[PDB]
Amino acid sequence: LQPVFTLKLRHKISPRMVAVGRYDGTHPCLAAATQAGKVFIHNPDVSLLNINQTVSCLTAGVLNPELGYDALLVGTQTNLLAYDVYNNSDLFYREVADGASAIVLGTLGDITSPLAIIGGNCALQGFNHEGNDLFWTVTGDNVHSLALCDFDGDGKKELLVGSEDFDIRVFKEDEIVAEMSETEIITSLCPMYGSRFGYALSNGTVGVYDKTARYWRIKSKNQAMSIHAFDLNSDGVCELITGWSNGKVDARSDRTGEVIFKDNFSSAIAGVVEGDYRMEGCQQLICCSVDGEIRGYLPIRELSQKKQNLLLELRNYEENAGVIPANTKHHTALSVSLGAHAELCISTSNDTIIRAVLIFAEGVFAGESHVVHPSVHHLSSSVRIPITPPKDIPVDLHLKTFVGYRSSTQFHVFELTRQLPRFSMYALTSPDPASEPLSYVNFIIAERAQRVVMWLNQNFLLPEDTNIQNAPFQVCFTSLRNGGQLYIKIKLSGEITVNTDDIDLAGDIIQSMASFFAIEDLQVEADFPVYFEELRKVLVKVDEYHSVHQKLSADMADNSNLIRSLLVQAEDARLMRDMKTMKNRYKELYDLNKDLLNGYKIRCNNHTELLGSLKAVNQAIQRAGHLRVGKPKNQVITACRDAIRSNNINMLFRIMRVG
Amino acid sequence: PLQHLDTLLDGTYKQVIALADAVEENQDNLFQSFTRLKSATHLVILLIGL
Amino acid sequence: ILDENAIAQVPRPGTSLKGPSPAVRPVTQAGRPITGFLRPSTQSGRPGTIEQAIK
Amino acid sequence: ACLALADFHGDGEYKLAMGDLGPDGRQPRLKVLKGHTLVSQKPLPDLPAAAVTFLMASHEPRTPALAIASGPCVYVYKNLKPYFKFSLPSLPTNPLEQDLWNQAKEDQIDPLTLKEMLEGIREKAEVPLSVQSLRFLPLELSEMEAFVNQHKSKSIRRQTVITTMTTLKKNLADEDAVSCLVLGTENKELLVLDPEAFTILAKMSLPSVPAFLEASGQFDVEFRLAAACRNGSIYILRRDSKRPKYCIELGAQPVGLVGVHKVLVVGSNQDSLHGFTYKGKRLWTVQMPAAILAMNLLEQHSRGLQAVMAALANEEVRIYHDKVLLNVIRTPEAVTSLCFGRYGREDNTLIMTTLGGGLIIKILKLNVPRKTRLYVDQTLREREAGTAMHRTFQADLYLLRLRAARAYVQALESSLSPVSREPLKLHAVVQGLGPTFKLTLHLQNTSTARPILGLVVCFLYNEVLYALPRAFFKVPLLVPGLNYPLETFVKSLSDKGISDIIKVLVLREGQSTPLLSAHINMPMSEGL
Amino acid sequence: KVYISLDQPLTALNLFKQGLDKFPGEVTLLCGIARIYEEMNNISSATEYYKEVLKQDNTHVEA
Amino acid sequence: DLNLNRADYLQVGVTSQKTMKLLPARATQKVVVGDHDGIVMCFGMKKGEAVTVFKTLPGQKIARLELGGALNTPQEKIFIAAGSEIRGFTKRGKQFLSFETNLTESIKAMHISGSDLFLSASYIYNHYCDCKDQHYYLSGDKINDVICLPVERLLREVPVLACQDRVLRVLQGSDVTYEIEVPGPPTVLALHNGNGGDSGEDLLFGTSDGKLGLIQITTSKPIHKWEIRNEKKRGGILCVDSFDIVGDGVKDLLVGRDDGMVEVYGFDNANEPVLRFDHTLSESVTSIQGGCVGKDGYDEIVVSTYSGWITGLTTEPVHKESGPGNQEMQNKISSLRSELEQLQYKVLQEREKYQQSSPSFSVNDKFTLNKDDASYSLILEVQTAIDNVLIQSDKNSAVVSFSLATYRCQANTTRLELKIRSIEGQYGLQAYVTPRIQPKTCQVRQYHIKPHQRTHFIDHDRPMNTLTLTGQFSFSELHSWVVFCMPEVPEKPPAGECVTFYFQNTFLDTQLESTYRKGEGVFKSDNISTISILKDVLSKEATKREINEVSVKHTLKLIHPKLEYQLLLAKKVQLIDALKELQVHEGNTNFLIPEYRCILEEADHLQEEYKKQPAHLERLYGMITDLFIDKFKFKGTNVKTKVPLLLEILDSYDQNALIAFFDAA
Repeated sequence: LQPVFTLKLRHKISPRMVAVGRYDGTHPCLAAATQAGKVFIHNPDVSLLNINQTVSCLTAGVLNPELGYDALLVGTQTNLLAYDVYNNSDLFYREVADGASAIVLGTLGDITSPLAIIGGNCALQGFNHEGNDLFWTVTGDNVHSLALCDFDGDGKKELLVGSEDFDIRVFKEDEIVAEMSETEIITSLCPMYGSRFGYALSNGTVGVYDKTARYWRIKSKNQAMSIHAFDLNSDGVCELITGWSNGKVDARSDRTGEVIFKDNFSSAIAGVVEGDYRMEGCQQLICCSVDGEIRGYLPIRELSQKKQNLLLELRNYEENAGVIPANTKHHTALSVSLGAHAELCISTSNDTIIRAVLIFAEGVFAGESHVVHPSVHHLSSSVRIPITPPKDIPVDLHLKTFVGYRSSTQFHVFELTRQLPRFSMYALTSPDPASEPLSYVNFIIAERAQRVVMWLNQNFLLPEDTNIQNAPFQVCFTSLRNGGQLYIKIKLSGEITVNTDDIDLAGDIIQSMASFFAIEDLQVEADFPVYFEELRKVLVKVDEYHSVHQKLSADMADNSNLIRSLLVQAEDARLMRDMKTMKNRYKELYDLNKDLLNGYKIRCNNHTELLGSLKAVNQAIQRAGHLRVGKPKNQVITACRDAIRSNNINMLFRIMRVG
Repeated sequence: PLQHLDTLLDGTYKQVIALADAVEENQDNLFQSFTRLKSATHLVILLIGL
Repeated sequence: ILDENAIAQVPRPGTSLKGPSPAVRPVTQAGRPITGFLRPSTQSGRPGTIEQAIK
Repeated sequence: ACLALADFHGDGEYKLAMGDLGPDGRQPRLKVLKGHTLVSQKPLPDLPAAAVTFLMASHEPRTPALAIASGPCVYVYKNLKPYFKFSLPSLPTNPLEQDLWNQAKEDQIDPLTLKEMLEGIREKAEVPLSVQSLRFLPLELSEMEAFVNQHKSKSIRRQTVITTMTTLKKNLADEDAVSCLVLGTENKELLVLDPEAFTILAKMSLPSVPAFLEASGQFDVEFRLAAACRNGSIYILRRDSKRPKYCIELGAQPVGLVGVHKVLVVGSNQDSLHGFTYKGKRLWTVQMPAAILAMNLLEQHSRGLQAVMAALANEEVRIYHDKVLLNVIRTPEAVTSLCFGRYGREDNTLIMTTLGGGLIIKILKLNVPRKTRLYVDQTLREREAGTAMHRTFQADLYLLRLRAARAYVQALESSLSPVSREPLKLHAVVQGLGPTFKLTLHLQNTSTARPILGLVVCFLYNEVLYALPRAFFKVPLLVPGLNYPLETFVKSLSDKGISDIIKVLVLREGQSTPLLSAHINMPMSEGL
Repeated sequence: KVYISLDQPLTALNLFKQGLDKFPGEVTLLCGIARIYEEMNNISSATEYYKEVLKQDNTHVEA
Repeated sequence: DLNLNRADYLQVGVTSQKTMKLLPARATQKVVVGDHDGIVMCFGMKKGEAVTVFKTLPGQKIARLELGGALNTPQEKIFIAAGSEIRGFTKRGKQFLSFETNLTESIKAMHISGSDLFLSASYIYNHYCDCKDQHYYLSGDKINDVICLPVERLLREVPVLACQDRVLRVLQGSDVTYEIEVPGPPTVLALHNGNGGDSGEDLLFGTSDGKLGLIQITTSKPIHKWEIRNEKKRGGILCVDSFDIVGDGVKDLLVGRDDGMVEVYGFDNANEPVLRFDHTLSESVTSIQGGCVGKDGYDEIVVSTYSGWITGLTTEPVHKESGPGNQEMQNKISSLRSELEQLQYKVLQEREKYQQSSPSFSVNDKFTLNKDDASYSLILEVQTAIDNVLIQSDKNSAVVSFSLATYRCQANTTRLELKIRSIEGQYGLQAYVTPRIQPKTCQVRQYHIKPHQRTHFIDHDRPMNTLTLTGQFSFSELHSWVVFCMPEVPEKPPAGECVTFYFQNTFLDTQLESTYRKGEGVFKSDNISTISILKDVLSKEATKREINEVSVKHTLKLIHPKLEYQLLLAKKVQLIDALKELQVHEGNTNFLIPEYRCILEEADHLQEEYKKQPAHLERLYGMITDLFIDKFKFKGTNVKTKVPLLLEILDSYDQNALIAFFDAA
C-alpha cells in the first residue's frame, strides 16, 4: 500500500509504551513514553507530561463508561496513574509496590466495571474508575504481557498472562483455566479473534494460538517489539501486524503465517496501534518508530522452483536406479550419568561414522542448537551428547546426525525426533531413611494404583528392571539439577504423599497428576517447614524495609529542599557579583550532592532488597495456591492475601498448610 | 544508574569555581586600573588648568 | 521555579492555575487585579526566572 | 552557493531552470537542472544578477525566457540576447567588475595573490578610478581605499533594484511588439515602460511598502493583480494600475504567494494560510502548526485540485489536500521556490530548492448600570438632609487641608521627601536575600538643562546590624535626564533576624541640611 | 491543598463538592471553591459561591 | 529516473559466468543459454511461452559461450567450450566446428574475433587461427578473461589478459607489451560499445572487489578515463555490457553484480557515468544483455541468473487491462497447478518405490578478504534453497549461530553471506551446506585461514626487520610453504626459480616483502609480529618435512591513533545518554556547553560505533601484547609474565609511559 499519512516526531519513543486515545472525547491523539520519564501527546503539536519517573507501561481506554473520554494510563515500577488529559485531573494515582510491567484495560468475566489490570513481580491487580482493588491474583514469575481474550467462548473475556517463566496462562476472574508452555520470556500478546491470540517471544518467535495449540509460528532475527492484530487486506479476518527490531512491519495472516503486507523504517518499531486519526469513521494503522517517525495506513514464481526441486529429486532417483549402504539405520538411546547429565547416544549398525550431530531444541540448549563435534582422530560409530535442561518441561530434540565415512566430502543427514520427558533429570534410586525430606503433602486420588504407575512410566524415566505391585509403595528420585530428594508414597487407602523438600516440584507433580486423571477439584494437607520459616523471616523484614525507606526518603526530601534553596541563593550572590558567598554556596552544594548521592546509593540498595522481599511473598502465596487444583486455588490465594493485609501471619501459614 | 550525571556535575562545578576565581582577579585588576586612571586624570586636569 | 510537579506543561486554558479591566480596577501583575482579603496562601501570579523574582 | 530561481520552462523535453548566485550575483550559467539525471542540457550564462522566475507561452519556441534579475536591472532572455529598451540592458557580463577585474585574472581570490596586485591597478587604466566600478568584489580591502577620494570619477544612473515584473502574453513570440512592461522594484515602484514611444506610462507606489512576490504567479487571468503589502494586507490593485480593492483581513504579515488563476493562496504568521478569491472573499483557510515559508499549488485538472507543498519555519515540510493531511518531515532549512519537476510526461514530480545548496526532489443594548433600593434610599436621605451633609463635608475638608499642610510642613522640616529650584529625585531599591543585600540609589536631575556639581550622599544605619563599607560618597555630575544608579553592599551582622530601617540623605557639600532623603526597610537576613 | 500544589484545580473542585455532599453546608469548603474559582479568574462563579458562604455565615470577612 | 518491470522467462539449469547471449535477429531477438550439464538451448519468447529451439544433448559444464562472425556479416555463430574443446553452432541446431584444442584441465574464458580464437585456461593462454596454434603464453597467475581490441577499427590484434593479481597484461604475440594496474582482481572486461569506443579504442573492466573502469590501452601506455569505485555496492562484477536503454542517444552501461544488483549507468555528463536504476535479485547475476526479447517495440534488459532464471526487465507496463472487476496471472497459476499436481503424483510414487527399495550439486563459494575491514566475507550459493549451514572451525536473514555455528535459512533463500574475522595469527574452517531437496544431502567445504593483501609495490624507506632462511630447499617446496603462509599467492611455482612478492597488512599498513630463490629466502617486514609468526610457522613446516631498533617505535606510532579513537569513543558514549536526558528539557537554547554540544549532534554515529568498539579494543590489546612478547622473544627472553602490568598500562594508556615500559621491561 501507501502510507496515508507520515510525520516526524523529535522525541525517542520507548518501544512498548504507545497508545491511541480520544483524550478530547472525540479527537483521537497519540500518547507515547520518552526519555527522562516524560510522556508526550500528539494531538492530530506535541505536549509533554512530566511523569518525572521511568515509565514502564502505557495504555488508553474507557475507564468510566459514563463519559466518552479515553483515560491515559501510565505505569511505573512503583506507581500507576490514570489521567484525564482533557480536564487535567487524576482519576486515580495508586501506589502498587509490586511494579507495573504490563497493563491492559477492559472488562473481565462477571465484573461490571472496566478494570485497569496490571502485572508486577508475581501478582496482578485490578482497579476501577476510582482505584479500588477489585481483582488480585498471583502468577509464576515476572509478568511481561497481558491481553483480554475470550478463551472458552462464554462472552466474558479471560486475561492471558505471559510469565517470565516462559509460560502463558489464562486467568478467569478468579479461576485459572489453562497454561501453555512456550520457550522464552513472552513479550507481547494481542487478541482480535474469538479464541485466537498472537504472541511474541524474545527468541524472535512470532506465533498464533487457538485454544491450546499453535496455528503457525515463525522464528527470525530482530525480535518483535510490538504485535497488534488488524485487517490490512480488509478480508474481514484480522492479521498479525508486527514491528520488528530492525524496522520491518510485516502484516502476516492468522493462517499458516504467510506475509501479506510489508514495510520498512529507519529505526526499530516502537508500536503498531489502530486509531482513526483522519476522522474517517474507519480505523487506521499507525506505526511509530523508536526514533520518532509515525506513519499511518488505511486498509510469485517460487512454485516453479519447487517443481524444479521435484525434478531434481527425480534426477537423483533415476541416477540411483561418499556413498553409504542404504540399510543404515540411526538408533538412539537415552540414559543419565552421575559422575551429571542426561546422555543421548546415537549409533549406526554398520561401519559408517557419525561426522557431526546438530541437536535442535527450543529452551534446553543456549541458542537453538548444540552441535557436537568430534575431531578426525576421535570419530567412531556411536557418539554421546550430554544434555542439561534448565527446568523440568518435556522437550523434543530434533536430531540431525551427519552420517558418512571417514574421508568424505559429502554425506547424508539422518533426521530423528526424540523427546526428553518432563523430569528427564533425577536418576531415581534406592531409599535412604537418613536423608528423607521432612516436608510433605498428602491428598486423595480416585482409584487405580496401576493407572498411577502408568503415570509414573509416562512422566518419569524409569529403568526397564522396574516393576510395581498394587500394594502401597514408595518411589524415590535423586534430582539432577541439585542433589535433592523426592519421595512419592502411594498408600493402599488410595492416598498420595509427596515428600519432596521443593515446593515447586510438589506443585508440578500434583498438577500433572490432576490433569492426568481429569480432576476438577483437589485439596491438600501440606507442610514445608524449611520454606515456611524463611517466608516468615522475609515477612518480618518487609516492615523494617518499609520504615528505613520512609526515613531515607524524608531525609532526602530535606536535603533536596536545602539544595534548591542553595541554588536560589547562589544565583542571587552571582547576580550581585559577590564571589566569596557564591563560591561558599557552590561548596555547600557540592557537599550536599555528595551526601545525597550516598543516601541515594543506600536507598536504592534497600529498595531492591524490598522488591526481592515482595516478590518472595507473592511467589510464596502463588506456590501455596498452585499446589491445589480447582476452586481451592483462588480460595487459598484470597485467603492468604487477606491474612497478609491484616498482618495475621499465623493465619497465613495456617491457610497455606491445610486450608 | 546515575548515567555519570555526577561526573557532569563535578565538571560543571570545577568550571564555575574557575570562572569565579577569574572574575575575582579581574575585579582586583579593574580596581587597580581605576585607581591609576584616577591619578592620571588628576594630572590631566591639572595640566589643562595650567 | 526549581520545583516542577504539574503533569501537563501547557494544559488547556481554563483548567490550570498557572472581570473589570485595568482601566477601573488596580492591578498587581500583567493581569491579576487586586483582591480583597489578603490571605497568607495568596500566590497572585508567579515569576518566570529566579532573576526576575529576585530583582 | 545560494540560489534564487526555480522554474519549469517545459515542452522542450522537460527543461527545468535554476538561477544560481555566484561571487557577486553572477550566474556562471543559469543552470538547467534536468531533475531526474542532474546534468546540464542547455547552459544559460551571461547574467549579472539573481533571477527568480521565467515566463512562457503557447506560441513561444520554448528556449527564450524572461529573467527578472534582482540586482541592477532586468535581462529578458532571447537566446543569449538581453534586449530591453533604454536602461534595463546594463552589460550582462559584469560591467562594474571587468573595468577593474582585469587585475584579478591570474588565479582565484585569496589574500596571498592580492598583495602582489600593486602595479595591476595602475599598469592599465581603463577608467580613472571611477567610483561605480573600482571596488566591486575582488581587490585589496585596505590599501586602495585612499585613492577613491582623490579620483572621484563620476557615475551614471539606471532603473532601481527589481524583484518581479508584469509583461504581455499575446504578441510574445517576436519579443518586439510588446506594449506594457509593468515591473516591481524594491521601493514598491512598479514602473510601466512602453517600447512604442520609449516612455514611462505609470508607476504603482500606492502600497509604498515592499512586496514579497508582486504578481501572484506573474499575472492573473482576470488581471486582478495581487500585490502583497509587508504590513498585513494584500491588495487587488489591478493590472495597468486601476482602482484598488484592499483586503486587510490578515492577522499578520503574508509570507509567500502563488496562484492557480482561481484562488489566492497566501501565507501568514498567525499559524494559518488564507485562500482568497479574485474579489476578496476568503474561500478556504487552512490551519498549520508553525509559520509558513513558501507554498505553491500544482497544475489544474479540475478547477485547482492537486496537492500543496507548504514548508515551515523549523525545517519541516507539510503537504495537504486542503482538507486531508499527508506529511510532516524535516528536509529544507530554508527554501526559494517549489515548482514542477515533471519528466517523461508523468503526472507530477515535485522539486525543492533548499538554502544549504542541495536540490531536493524527495517524495513521501448598552451596559448602563442598575441601582437598587439602597440608591433610592440614599438619594432620599440626600434630598432631605443635604444641608447637613454639605456643611459637615466642608468642615471635614477644612480639617483635611489643615492636617495635610501640617504633615507637609513636618516633612519639609525633617526633609523626608525623596522628590524635592533645586531639582532632584532619588529612590533607593534593595535587592537580594541572604546576609548581603545590594542597595542601589536611583538618583536623577530633573531640569531643562542645568547640571548639579557639588552633591554627596550619606547613609544613616544602625552600626550593630548593618556593615556599610562606604557610608558616605560623592555623586557624579548629574546631567539632566539620566538616571544614575549608585549602588552599595549592605550586610546584616545580627545572628538573629532583625530588620532595621536605613536612611539616606542627599546634601550639598557647603550645606549641612539634607537636600532630600529616603528610607529603606531592610528585609530579614536569612543568614547562617 | 495537595491537589492545588500539583496544579489540579478541577480535581480539588470535585473533591470539594464531594465534601459538601458529606457536609451539606460547610463554609470553609464553599470558601475554598470560591478561592479556586478566583485563582482561575472566572468571578461569575466565585461571587455565587461567596454568596452561598454569606447565606451560611453572613459575617464571613472573606466573602 | 527509470522503471523496469521484472518479467520472468524460461528457467534453465545452473549457469556459469557469461553464459547467456542474444542473437541479433527489428523484432524480438532470441536468447541462447548454456546449462552446467552441457544442454545449450535457445528460445524466442513469441507470446508468453518459450518456443524452444535446438535444445541440444547434455555434456560437460558449459564454461563460456560467445557469438561471433567471420567477416563483417551479422555475427550469428555461437561457440561454446565445455570441457576441453570448443564446439560451434550456427543459428540453428547444426554443429559445424569442433576444435579439440587438447589441453589439461578446462577453459575459463574465450573470445572469437572472426577466425581468431583467444582462449584462456587455469594459467595458460592460447591464440589459435582456425585450429592452428599461433600464440602461447603462460602467466604466473590465473586468468579471468581475455579480449582482443577491434582488429578492424584498428590494425594490430592486441589481446589483453586479465590476471588474478590485479593486472591487465596487454600482450601482443607471445610477450607482454605492458601491464596496467587496477584496484581489485579483474573479473569481466569488454570494449564499451558496439565498436570499441568512438575515440579509437577503449577497454572497460570490472573487478571482483566491485569497481568499473575504462582503461584506454594505447600502443605503449594506458589512459585512465574514469572509475566507479563503490562504497555500498560491494559485490563481484560478473558481467557488463553496453546498450542504450534510457534512449537519450548514447549507449548506457548495463552492469551486473554478484549480489543480484543490476545497475544502469548513463553518461548524461557527456563524459562521465552516473547511476540511474538499480535492482536486487536475491541470487548472483552471471550475464547481462540489452535489446528486446518480448513484445518488440520496447527495449529491455536480459539477465541470466545463477540458478538459471533467465529474467528480463522491460520498459513496458504490466497492467494492460483494468475496469470494474489481468488474466495471465490466472493462466500461469493454472499451469503451475497442473504441473505440480502431476509432478506430486510421480514423485510420491517414486518416493514410495525408493523407500521400499532402500545427489551432487554446486556451491559457488567466494572466500574473499574485505580490505576496508579485516574480515573475510564468505558467500555460499546453491541453485536450490538451503536448509541449514554448519560452520565448524579450528542482508542475511538466517537465524542464530549460537550452539560451531549452525545457521538455518528462513524461507526460500539461495545465497548466504557471513563474515569471519581472524586474528593476525591462529592459522588453521569447514562448512557443511544442506539444500532443500528430498534426500537432503550435505556437502562439506574446507577453507583455510592463513597464518596481508598482496600489492605490487612497497616502501623500502621503512625500518625493515629482515630475516633469512637458508638450507636444502626445493624451490617448489619453499613456494608451497609460502602458499601455506600467505593469502594471495598462486599455487603453481612461478618459473625462474626466483620470485618476489609485495604484501601489505590490512589492519595497519606494514609491508612484508618476500623474496626467495632455489635455496634462500629473505622476508623483510615493518612489523615484529609478522616476522615472528613467519619464523614459527616456517620452523613448523620444516619440522614437518635482524631488528631495526626503531621499528617498535614506528609500529607504536601507527597504533596510537586507533587506541586514541577508541578511548575517545568510549568517553563520549559514556555521557551521550546523560546529555540526552538534559536535551529533552528547555530546548537547548543557552545552557549546554559547546563541548558536549559537539556530541549532541553526532550521538547517533557515536552510539552505533560503540557497538563495534569492544572488538577493536580487544584486538588492539592482543596485537600490542603479541608485539611486546615477540620483540622481547627475539632477544632470547621469555616475558610471558609481565603481561598484566602491560594490561594495566593500557587501561591507563600513557603513550610515553607505554613506550618507556616497552624499552625498559
